Formats: sequence, structure tokens, C-alpha cells
Amino acid sequence: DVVVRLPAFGVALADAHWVDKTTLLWPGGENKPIVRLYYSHSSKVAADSNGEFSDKYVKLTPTTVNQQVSMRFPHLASYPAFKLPDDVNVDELLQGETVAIAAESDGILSSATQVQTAGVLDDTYAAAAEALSYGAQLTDSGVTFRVWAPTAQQVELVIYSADKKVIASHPMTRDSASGAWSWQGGSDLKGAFYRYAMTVYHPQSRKVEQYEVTDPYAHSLSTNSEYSQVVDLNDSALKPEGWDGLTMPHAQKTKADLAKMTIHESHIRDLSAWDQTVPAELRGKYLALTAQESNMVQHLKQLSASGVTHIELLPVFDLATVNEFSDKVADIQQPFSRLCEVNSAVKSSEFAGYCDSGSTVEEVLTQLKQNDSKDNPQVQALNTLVAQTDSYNWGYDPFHYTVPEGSYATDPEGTARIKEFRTMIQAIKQDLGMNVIMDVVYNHTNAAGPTDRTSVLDKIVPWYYQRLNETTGSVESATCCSDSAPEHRMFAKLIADSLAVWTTDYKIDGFRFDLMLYHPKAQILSAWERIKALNPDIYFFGEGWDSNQSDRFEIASQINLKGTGIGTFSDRLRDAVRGGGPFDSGDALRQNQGVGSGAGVLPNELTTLSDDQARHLADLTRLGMAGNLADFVLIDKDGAVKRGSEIDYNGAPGGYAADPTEVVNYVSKHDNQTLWDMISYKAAQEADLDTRVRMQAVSLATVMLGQGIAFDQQGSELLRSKSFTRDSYDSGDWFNRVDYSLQDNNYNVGMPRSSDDGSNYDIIARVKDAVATPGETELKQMTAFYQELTALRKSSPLFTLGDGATVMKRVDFRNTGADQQTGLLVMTIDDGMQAGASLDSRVDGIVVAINAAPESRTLQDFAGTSLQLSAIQQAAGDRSLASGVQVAADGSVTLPAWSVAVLELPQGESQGAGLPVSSK
Ligand SMILES: OC[C@H]1O[C@H](O)[C@H](O)[C@@H](O)[C@@H]1O
Ligand SMILES: [Ca+2]
Ligand SMILES: [Ca+2]
Ligand SMILES: [Ca+2]
Ligand SMILES: [Ca+2]
Repeated sequence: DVVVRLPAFGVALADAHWVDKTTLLWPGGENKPIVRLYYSHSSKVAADSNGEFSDKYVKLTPTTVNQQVSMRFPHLASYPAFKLPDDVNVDELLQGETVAIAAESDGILSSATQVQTAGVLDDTYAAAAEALSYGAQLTDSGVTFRVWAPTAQQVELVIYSADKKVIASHPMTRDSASGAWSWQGGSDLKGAFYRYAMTVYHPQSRKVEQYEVTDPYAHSLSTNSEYSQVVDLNDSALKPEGWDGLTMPHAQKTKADLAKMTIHESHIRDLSAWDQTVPAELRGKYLALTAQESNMVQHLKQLSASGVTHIELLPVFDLATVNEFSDKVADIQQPFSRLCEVNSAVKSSEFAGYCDSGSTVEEVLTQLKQNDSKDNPQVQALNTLVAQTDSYNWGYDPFHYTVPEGSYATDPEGTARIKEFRTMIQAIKQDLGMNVIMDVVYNHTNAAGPTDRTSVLDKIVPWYYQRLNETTGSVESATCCSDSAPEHRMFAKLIADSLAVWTTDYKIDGFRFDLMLYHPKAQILSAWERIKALNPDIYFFGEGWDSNQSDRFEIASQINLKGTGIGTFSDRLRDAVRGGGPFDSGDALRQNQGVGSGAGVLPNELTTLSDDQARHLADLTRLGMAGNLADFVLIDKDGAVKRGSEIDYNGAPGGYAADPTEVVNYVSKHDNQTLWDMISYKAAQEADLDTRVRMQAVSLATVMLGQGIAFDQQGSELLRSKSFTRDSYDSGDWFNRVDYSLQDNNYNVGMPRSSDDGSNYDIIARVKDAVATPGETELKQMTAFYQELTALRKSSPLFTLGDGATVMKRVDFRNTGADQQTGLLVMTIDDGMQAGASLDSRVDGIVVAINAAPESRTLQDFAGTSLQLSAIQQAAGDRSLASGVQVAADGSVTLPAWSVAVLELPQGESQGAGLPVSSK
């Protein structure tokens, strides 16, 4: 056997992949005579002083990739394949560093690279490891700790006292079949803090690292997640009174049940950070939801009574971007002096002069408003510094997937947060009458590598839980941060086990997957199958659409999830009604008007939108109101008969769903500009304040009165503004403010962050002061419009049919084709004899008319049909979106500008003719 030696001829990159027991995929070994897999247990492979590689190695022989490997890693199927002998001691090699080396016949090195072992790890240990349970599993009879670390050389369980002093370090017992380590002790360990002391090779640093890491299956933590804690979530001491009997206020069993879902996407701080009627110690906490006397809680109670059915919570799992040690945090309601003591950047800034002042941070920000402008964005200048050390962040930064966030609890030390979180869930369901959905972020981790404080998974099993670049081994960042690998068996299991805890132990009713398309379709479905065993009515849905992982596996996208029952946010109606797209900047923000802001019918001074383009948006909007079904048949802008899949959406088929319950419509969400800020960017100069409020309502009407599940951002009913901020994840209490005292909508409170919106300062300055800023009058008006819409949505089962086939049999549209009155959306829902059975004993049909235009419009296609205005809208009088609507003798219906009318055909002795869907 020749000896590999030197003639930059050392280990470089990591483009070799050990995908299974005997297969090694590596481009560098092609056509090369000598292909080997060198390995070193405790050392870094490298040529010795003599220039030779004298470390142990295994001989690799050319081969052809097998079907099994090709299916698992399609993106690597083209790589030159090499086989290892069947007697290779895989386990021992995986305990240290392995490097693939290739050299010419003469033995002169041609290339050497590191090896990515995720594949062989799954092939060798996954099945055995999947059959076990992980974490500190405490029962009243004892505890069993288990952690998966197939490559670690040593793992010790370190037990800490409450004061964080080591009271014991136990070497764990490794299971050869699974590669998991365990340790069994007595129940006296209940409540104890612990960490796993790892001795493991990390490919990134190429060294056998030695560090203590928290449990990835942690179910309790110390302040700021420094230590994991042994806990039995079943303990009655961790449950509010009557917890076990908590039931879901809204059904989610049938598709009809699901269709009634009306979501209010909220954030723990956005809800109570500014509410002075919420006890001070509960502001920005889970428990604020229990302050029945507060403006915020009373507001949500009324929304629920009016038709909002679900509260969706932005990250409430353990996020990493907020320091849980209160002494290290300063918020705007506190003295500027406090800010200076915890934030050295502020103390060294142009604002240092405020340090020894007697002002609070918010008082300073308030005074900076008058002289704030595009040329002097001082409000955001100060806020950007405040953001570094405040209590604010959306939290899409996973630290621990199965422990509640600590900063939202009154006491982040230990188990305390568990009961408070549950108390909140109970309050929402029991006292506010709404189901709860949790935003989950399994698509990435906050960090990876062997050094970052928040790198947990990548420290315990390096290069396994993260998705890596095929050539460099670098952790990918397409998600934003440290991309995870849901396609790997043990991470898929971690996800499913995690969801099981939130479902069973925290009684969560549904989960919204962040960037769900970075997950394999099969993995999402498998997780749903597992969770349905715990809660048969659990609902799964998600978003993303920037995919790019299709080369590795079939992704969980809108298209691929058709007919599966897994929901996806639809960006079709969203874009059509809001106008433009999320990538717009500068003038495009104003030019790209939407149906909700007058596309075509009320053009601003910059837009070039044609009537045809405006009508195309109307096609996308109507399709969306019908559940954005692939097979829904409608008449398009040109009078052509088209299926939803035939309506174009920027190059892709518009309609993609099988059932409306697989589609979540919306016109505002936590990310991107608020609906009001978009209307402010797009509205024509002549559109006055009152008109803009109606535009907000008309925009929301397309969602609320549609067949798809309805979703909306907390505060849309209050014309919520972020002062034009596009991405407010770290913009603090200032820009994310929601005022439940109803004084204003937080519009015009300073130019938004320059780093992300600086390119929009020009357009902002030009449109910002077009009209007055909303006040109590406008907020109360909008809340009334909003509650009317949600009340209408639940006023009849016809609005939420659930089944795609039923929608196709009952839903149709009028005012379509080339001779249509632009901006007028007229949707009919049949309940007559031709539709089948009467689902609503009070009506034979319903007509939804949304006049998104500055003209009054008259409908003549319902003449002699005895159409009547909804009792709900009649009851609202001149405060209704239907104020001014006229139902004449001849049967014609006239709608005022920017109005919404829900009309019905009263049912007589028997089911009537209704509004049959026309043959197309
Ligand atoms: O915290 C991770 C990410 O969260 C949200 O997606 C923010 O929009 C983004 O800016 C940030 O990088
Ligand atoms: Ca945290
Ligand atoms: Ca912050
Ligand atoms: Ca890729
Ligand atoms: Ca009926």
C-alpha cells in the first residue's frame, strides 16, 4: 500500500459525504487511483513533518450510487460514489475526525477534504434512536435522562443546585445501537438544574470540544436558558385550577368547522406593553391576558364576541433574542439613566447627554418627534440603540423548542413560567372564548457551531441538526439564520415530540409553521399523523414560498400540499388587495395600488396601472374569496371561462387548493407593512381620512367574507400603523405600539429604521401627511366596521362551506367580464334547491357586494328576487359598512362608494330557487 504524501496540499472544504454504512460520495475521488478515508480519534489529520499522512485509513473502491441513497439525497446522486469495506468499524470512525483523501498512482496527494456524516448517522443509529424517548423524564418513581449523541466520546450529566453550584457529575451510559446516552436516578432530582458535559469532535473547529450544553429536550429552564431543569409537566402544582378540564371553545373537526377559523395574530408585548389599565407588573407578560378590567382584555373579549375565533401567538417558545435577566434590560418606560447603565452603545452615542437627565426613554423619544424627518431620523436613531437591550423582539430565534419563553413570565427562574403560560392559555380559551394557535420555528436554530451561547443542537451532534452547503459544510442561512435539517430523522422526531408536548401539556389547538416550505412535505404530514393521535382535531398550516430546497426533497409548498389538509397562507388575494408585493421599495410602494386602495378606479399621481391590470387583481381577489381553489370556475377579466389554476399569479397558477380550509387569506400580518401603512402609501391624495378607513374595511372584507380561513394582524381593527416600518421584529415598543385607549393608531411617530426603510424615506415624506392621523373617532369607527365583518362571517354557514366541491356547487360571481364595473366585487352563495340541501333555514341565498370604488354602483341582476339587507348591518344603522345602501322596489340594489353589503333571500315555507351557479 503506497503512502500518500505531499508533492495548499492539505485538508480543504468538506465536499465528501458519508451517506450510509458503506457509501461515500465525493467529487474529488473521481478518476483517482488512490481513494481513502483517513481517520483520527483525538487528532486532526495532517501530513507529518516528513510530508506524509501516516494516520489510519480505510480503502475506498469506485462504485455506483444505489437506489436507496439516490432517493434519500437526490441532490447528491450525481456525485462520484465510493464503497467502504463491509467490515469497517463505522462507530469508532464516527467518534473522531474523518477525512477523504485522493492521490495519484505515485502516491502524491491530489486533494483532501472533511466529511459530512449526517447520512451515515441516520443509516446507523436513527431507527434504534427513534424508538426511545428523550430529555429528563421524571415520574414520581424516579427519573431517566436521555440525550442523543452518537458521535460523542464522553457525556456526563452535571447536576446543579439552585445557586448553580455543581453537586454531582455523572458519567452517562451509552447505548451502542442508538448512540443515545442515559442515566437513571431517584425522584429527588425533581426540580434540579442540569446540563450535559460533552466531549465531542466538532467538524467546524476540527477539535474534540469539551463543553456543557442544555438539554435540547428541555421542558424547564433557569433564567436566560443557562441551565435545563428536571420537571414533570403533569404536576398539579404547575397547572391552574381546572386545567385538565379545559376544552376548546371552537370546533375544528370538520372542514366546515375549520372554515369558521378567524385568526387574530398577536404578540405578548404588542398586547400589553402600552396598556396603563393592565397592572404594571403584568405589562408585556402572559398574565396580562388575565386582567379582565383592562382595555386590552375587554377589547379582545369584544372581538371574540363579534366573531374572532382564534388567537395566534408570535413566538412563545424559548427565544434567544431577549435577555431574561431583568437587571441587564432597559425599556422605554424606564429612566434614560437605566438605559445608559445597561447599554454602553447609548452611553457612547450622540444621546449620551440624556444619561444624567431625569427623563424616561419614551419621554426623550417623544420630544425627538418634532424635529424628526427624512433628513434627521433621530427617533429611529435612538430606538435602534434601545432595541439592543430592551424586552422586545418577535422571537423567531429558537433557543429551546419546548419550553415557554422566560421574559414573558413574571419570574423566569425555573418552573414558574409553566403555570403562568398555562394560566394565559386557560384565560384565552375559557374567559375570552378563543382557540389558541402557536407560531413555531423549526426551520432554523438561533445559532450553530461549537462556541455560540445559543448553539445547543449543533454542539451535541455537530453537523447533524443543521442543513449544510454540499461543498463547504458551512451551515446554510437561507432562512435568515442557522438552517435546520427537518429531512434528518432525529430532527424530524425532535419536532414531532416537541409538538406533542405543546399539544398535550399546553393544550394548543393549532400550529403555524414558519417557513414551512423548508420542511419536507413527508415530514410535515408525518408529524401531523403523530399529533392527530393526541388531538384528532389539531390544525397544521404554514407559510414561506421562497423554497429552493426542491432539489433535496419534495417541499411542503402550497402546490405540493394540495388535498393534504395542511393549510398554507395564500399570497394571491393578499397581493391583489394590498397592491404590489413584499419586494417593493421607493415609488413602487405608491404606484402599486391594490383593489383595497383603488387600483384603476381611484389612481394616485404616480401609478401606471391599467384597467386590465386592475381587473386582473379583481380576478385574483374573487378567486380568493372562493377559497383560492385550483378547480373553481369563474369568468375572468376578458370574459373567458377559467379554472382557478388558470388565473396567473406572477407566473404561477393562482388557485392551488382542493378545499378552502387549505387556504388562509389575509391582507395584513406581523411581517411587512401594516394594511394602514400600505393604504397610506397607495391612496390617492384626494381620498380623505374617512375614505381611507373604509378602504381598510373594504380590504378586510375580502378576507372576512371569503371562504378561505380568515387571518389578520392584531390591531387592523384599530387601523394599526408602525410608522411605515416594513420589518419591525426588533423595532421595540415604540414602532410596534398598539393603543387600546384608542387615542391614535401609532402613525407618524417618526421615520422608520433607516437600515431597512431608508430607501423609502423619500416616498414616505411625500405621502405621510396627506391626511390627518387617525384618532378615537376613526378607531371606534373601524372597530365597529371590523366587528360587523366578523359577525357577518359567522352569521351563516354559507360563508364557511369548508368543502371545495360544495364551494364550487354554491359560490358564483356577478359583475364579471369585459363590461364589468371596476372595483365592484359581487359574490353569490346559493342555498336553493339546485345547490342541494338548505344549510341555512333563514335564507335561500346570500349576496356579498364589495364596492371598492369612488362611485355609487347599482346592481340590476337581482331584480324581482326579494333581496334584503342583513339584519346585522341594518342594526348598525349609519355606522354600518352598508350605510346608504338602497334596496328599491324594482329589486335593484344601489351601493354607495367604498361600501360593503351582505344581502339575503329570506326563506319561505320551503327551500326556494336561490342563486344557482351558472353553467360555464
Ligand atoms: O430573527 C430572525 C428573523 O426574524 C424575522 O424574520 C425578521 O423579519 C428578520 O429580520 C429576522 O432576521
Ligand atoms: Ca428566552
Ligand atoms: Ca430588542
Ligand atoms: Ca441548496
Ligand atoms: Ca336555506
